[PDB]
Amino acid sequence: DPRRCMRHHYVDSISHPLYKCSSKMVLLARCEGHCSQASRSEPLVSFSTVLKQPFRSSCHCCRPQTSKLKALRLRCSGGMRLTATYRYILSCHCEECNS
Amino acid sequence: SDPRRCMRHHYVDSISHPLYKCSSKMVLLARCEGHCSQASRSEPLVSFSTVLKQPFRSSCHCCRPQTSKLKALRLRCSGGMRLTATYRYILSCHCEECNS
Amino acid sequence: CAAPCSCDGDRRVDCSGKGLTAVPEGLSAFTQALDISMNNITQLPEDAFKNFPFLEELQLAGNDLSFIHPKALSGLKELKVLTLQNNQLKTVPSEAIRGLSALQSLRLDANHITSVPEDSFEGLVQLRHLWLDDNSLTEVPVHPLSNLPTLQALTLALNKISSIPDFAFTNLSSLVVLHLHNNKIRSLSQHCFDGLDNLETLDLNYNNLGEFPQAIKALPSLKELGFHSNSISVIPDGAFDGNPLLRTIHLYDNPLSFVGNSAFHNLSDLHSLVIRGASMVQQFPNLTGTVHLESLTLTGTKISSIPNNLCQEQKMLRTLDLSYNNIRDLPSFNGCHALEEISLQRNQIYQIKEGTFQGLISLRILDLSRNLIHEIHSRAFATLGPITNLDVSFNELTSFPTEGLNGLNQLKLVGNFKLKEALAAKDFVNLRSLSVPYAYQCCAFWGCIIHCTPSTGAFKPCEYLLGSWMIRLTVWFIFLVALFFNLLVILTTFASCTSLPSSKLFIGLISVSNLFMGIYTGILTFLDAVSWGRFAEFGIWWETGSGCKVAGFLAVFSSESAIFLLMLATVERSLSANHLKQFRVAALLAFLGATVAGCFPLFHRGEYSASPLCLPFPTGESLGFTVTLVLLNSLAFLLMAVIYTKLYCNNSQSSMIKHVAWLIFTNCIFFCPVAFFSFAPLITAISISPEIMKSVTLIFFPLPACLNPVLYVFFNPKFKEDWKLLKRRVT
Repeated sequence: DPRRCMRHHYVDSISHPLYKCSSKMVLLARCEGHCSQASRSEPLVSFSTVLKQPFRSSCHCCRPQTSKLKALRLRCSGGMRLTATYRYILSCHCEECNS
Repeated sequence: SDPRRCMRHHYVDSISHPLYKCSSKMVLLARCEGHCSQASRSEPLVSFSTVLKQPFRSSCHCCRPQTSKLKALRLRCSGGMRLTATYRYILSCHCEECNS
Repeated sequence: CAAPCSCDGDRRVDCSGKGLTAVPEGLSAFTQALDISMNNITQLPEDAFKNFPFLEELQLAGNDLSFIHPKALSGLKELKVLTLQNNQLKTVPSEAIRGLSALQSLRLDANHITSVPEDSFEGLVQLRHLWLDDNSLTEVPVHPLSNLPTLQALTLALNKISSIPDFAFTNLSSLVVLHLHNNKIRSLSQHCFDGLDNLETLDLNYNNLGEFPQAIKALPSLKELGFHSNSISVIPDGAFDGNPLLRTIHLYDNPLSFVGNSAFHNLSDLHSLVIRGASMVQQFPNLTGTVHLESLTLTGTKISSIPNNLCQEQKMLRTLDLSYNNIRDLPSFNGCHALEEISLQRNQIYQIKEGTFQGLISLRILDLSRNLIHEIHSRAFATLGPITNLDVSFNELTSFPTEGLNGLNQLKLVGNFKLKEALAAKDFVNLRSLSVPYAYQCCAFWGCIIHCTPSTGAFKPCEYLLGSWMIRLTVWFIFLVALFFNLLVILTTFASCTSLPSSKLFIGLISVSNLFMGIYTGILTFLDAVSWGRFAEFGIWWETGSGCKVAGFLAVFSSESAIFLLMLATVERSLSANHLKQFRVAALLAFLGATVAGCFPLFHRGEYSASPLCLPFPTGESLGFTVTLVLLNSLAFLLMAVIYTKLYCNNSQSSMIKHVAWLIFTNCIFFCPVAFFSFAPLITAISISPEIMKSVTLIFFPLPACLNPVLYVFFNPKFKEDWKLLKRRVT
């Protein structure tokens, strides 16, 4: 089944915008897909005069599990390079949005 | 008309006060369940600094209520008592982002 | 949109809350939900919903609807929810809902329906929820109900059904919920619940069942059962046999008398069990299999023993109530790790052993009141650390250990009479509420936020008995004067061998009575001097021993004898203004009566136990002997005044008369102040403080005992000189 929660790859040129720089392409990772579990929202009942949270909602989302902090010095055409950063998703799975 | 779409369903539940001696009542409730065509994703935020804060651009859609109304149920208990139970009745539902 | 509606929503038109008397026109034809509840529509004409072919939900509650045309609901093939409650339908419309094969939920409650036609519910092949409560149905529509195999919920509450016949629900294989409460059901046939294999909830409350139903052995999926507020008295041995998935059972408000021993066993899903009023139960119920209980309650029975394997078999218990039984031996509670509340009041427990309460980490509340416990060891209290409430009251305690109870927040030890020792105040630092067997026990805790129950005041001092440094000085002066002056007068009077006149005679006896009053004041002063600033450990022994009884006798005997002796003196002068023999016999009778009046309060109960001074009328919040005594004293003083008035109007004789006068006067005023303080609740006496009252009672009650002799020794001289003369002449 191709519609399951998987990890895809893309590119993207890198150049420091706040200050002139050169460009560099690195491989990123992202998640995309549909999970088997459905989403539901049921109302709550309470005997108190003051109201409360009206509904109880559950929902699963395809979200990253494991990441690595990396860095990439570039060329800003300056007195020094200023560096960047991100997380390199290595595995992705479904999880509750409100967990 | 896919059976797995984000739609609304009805069910019956029985309401009784936990402490006071009150007669049980059977009520009808609306529940929304299904699936959305749009998928979820999370992309790494490219930050340019020495500190990283939640570098994942998440976008996940969920089937949640859209319009609802508040109705109260008068529960009759032993002797003289008028305990009131309140709940929101779901009128319509759609797919909206969990974060936004 | 149209003038009287909202029409705003996702094809959802709501017009509820208006005075529309008919279905509005001009709405969109794609409306999927119409809400026209709470209006003045009383009749639906033929083809009244031909402009809404795609409608799915229709609400008509709150109207005065009383007639539905057979062809009114035509073309609504997508209708799923139909509500018709709070209307005036006299019968179920059978020919109007025939063409509703897509219907799923139908409400017909709060109507005046009393008959169900046999052709009803023929055509509804997808019905799931049905409401038939708040009506006047006298029987179950068996034949109409055998047409809905897909029904899931059914309610028949608030009706007048008397009995359920055989095979009433023999065709509903999908029903999950059934309500039959608030009816007049009093008999159930054996084969009445056959075919309900998927049923999970059964409600039979507020009925008139006389015997336990044996027809419940046919629902293997039953989980919740309720039959409270019935007339069931006997639960047969082995009742819940075909219901292994039960989780909630309600059986309160029933006159239960006997419960079978092997009746609640082998129920692994039950979580609570509360039984009250089972008078004819004398054995602990068998619970081999029911090991998931979180609250056990067995009170009002005749159970005398507890099985030793109660905690070992089950580890889920949080509360335990076993009051009002005949339990006398407590088994070891080691094993109930999750237990928090224990109630064992109103039993016959006589001892507490070392291992009784060992191994209770979570114990918080303990109740052992009215158990007649008299022996408690120095153990079974250290293992229970987080304990706040400890109720041990109305027992026969003699010594209360104070180890391991430093974490208490509320203690109750009121009712015990053999506990006269003082509790250490350093072991109850965290304590906040206290009640003690004796009033003086609050002195150690409260000073030398606790708010102890006795609430000691002026009459129960903690530091100074007498009070300030003035009354103490006033009572010390009265004791030093009256004793020596009275002794000197007796010695001077009973010296000569010559014949003694009666007028001269009564003086000696007034003196001997007073001498007794000076002895009482001296006893009080010695007691005050012995215990100075430490009226805490000398209070219980004094007020609950033999010293108080002796002191109280002297005060009453001395005070009452003088008044009676003074009455004879006035009559003696009146008669004089032969009879000498009768006066001695009269004096002897007066002394005998004074002795009886003094000893009467020594035998009854609650008296001589109101103040540390042991006086009879320290207010006595005993209203007998006190009130009785104060009224008798007032009547005797009025008679002497009248007699002397009589004599008022009526050399040496003049001197004697004048002497008997001063005493009828010197005495009158003081009886006056004490008696006024006494009548306090009738006039409220402008809310006299209890300290000024105690000070006035101490100063004035023995005050005449010292002024009476000085009016005869040096002040107002009549014959004292002769006495000295004759005595000195004697010496």
